Amino acid sequence: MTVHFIGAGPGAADLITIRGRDLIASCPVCLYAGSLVPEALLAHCPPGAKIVNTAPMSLDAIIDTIAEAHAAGQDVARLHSGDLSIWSAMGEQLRRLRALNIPYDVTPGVPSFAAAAATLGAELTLPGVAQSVILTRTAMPAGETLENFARTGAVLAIHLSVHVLDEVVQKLVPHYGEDCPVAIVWRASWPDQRVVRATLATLQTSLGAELERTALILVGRSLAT
Amino acid sequence: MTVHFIGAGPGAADLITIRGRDLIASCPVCLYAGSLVPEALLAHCPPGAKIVNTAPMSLDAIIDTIAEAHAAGQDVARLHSGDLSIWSAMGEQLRRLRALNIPYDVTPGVPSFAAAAATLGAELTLPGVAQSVILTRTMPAGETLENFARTGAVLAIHLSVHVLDEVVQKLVPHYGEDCPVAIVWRASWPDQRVVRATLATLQTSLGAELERTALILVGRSLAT
Repeated sequence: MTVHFIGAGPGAADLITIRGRDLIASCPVCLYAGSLVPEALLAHCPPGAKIVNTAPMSLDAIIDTIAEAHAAGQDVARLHSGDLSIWSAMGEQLRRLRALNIPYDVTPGVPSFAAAAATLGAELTLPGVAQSVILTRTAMPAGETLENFARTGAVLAIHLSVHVLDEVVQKLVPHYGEDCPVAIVWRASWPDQRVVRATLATLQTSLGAELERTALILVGRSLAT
Repeated sequence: MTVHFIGAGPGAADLITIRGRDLIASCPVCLYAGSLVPEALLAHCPPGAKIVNTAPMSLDAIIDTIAEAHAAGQDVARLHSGDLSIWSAMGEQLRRLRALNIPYDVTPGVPSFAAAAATLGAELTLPGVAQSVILTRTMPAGETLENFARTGAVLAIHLSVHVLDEVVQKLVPHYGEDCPVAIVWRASWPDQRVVRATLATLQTSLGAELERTALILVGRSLAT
């Protein structure tokens, strides 16, 4: 047996990869990270599959469940939302699996910044304007500061609490300017999707009625309309 | 009709999204950007499709071709490798299309950095180590090697094998000579090649150079 870590993508069931879909279809055990993974993907699980919601489970119980599948020789479709390379929390699971010598592989998914850019119809890189993209969130490691990032002029993709938005704006404005385009996306790709396009000066006044805490913000001239 | 911009992913045909494959299957015209789009995806094109490699074509030639499909009322699958949000040249094309009131949408794909990290079995963001990832290539004013390196973020750098020396020398001061690094050629392709090492030992470890370009991933979070 093998544990197959799978990037489920941003939310829409048709934005999983073909490989990921095939793997869900052929595993008798499926461990999935709660309602961030659309239940429509669970329809691909073969009959016979036991389906396990890891979201309210502890790290220890997740590993015990994988261990009992491993003892039974049963493959696992381990679904995380988005892509596995960023903010999946796959690493701590991998470290626990290497300590038990349970085999695993990784199938990449669509990251939410890509899904966000697609909904906006935007190429983030624009010759002359920006050729780089920085992915980050708001204890951050030593040199990982908004100012350090803002100095580059790169397109920024920041995962954040709406509660700290005011600080984010203050730190970016000296670098990018009052009038710099920014776009906020909530629940990218879900039926529920909301998209606000604004400027740094006008972002806070352009959040209307939307009460959700976490969002993704994209900042740069290449986000102009 | 619509022009459907589709992220083909890193190379393997099964790394396209469900939606992308379905869109290729439904478009009587397919404009694909070079042989970085796998043959196996082209086999999803419908019977009698007009299939055209856009890679040697100028922007005007690509737009003319699109206009021709628009006049016939024929959907276009515009396939680019990776994801369209980065280094796709979609932006210029979208501008020309808005000019002509030709409708389009965008389907995201899997970018190469994700594919490369996957074959390494790496989460790049690990608590207390790295919470940022910089996607760059070897340029606008502030986008220098030094300005990115001074942050300590994980770096995903699409580069020419020939400047690899120079890139390494500019990263050592910020990342340390023993900092983990990996080179990936042709991520997800049947012939993909990977070398994992350290900044100081990468060059002795290299071996066969499958292509003149490659993607390097730099940071402690690679192996830790």
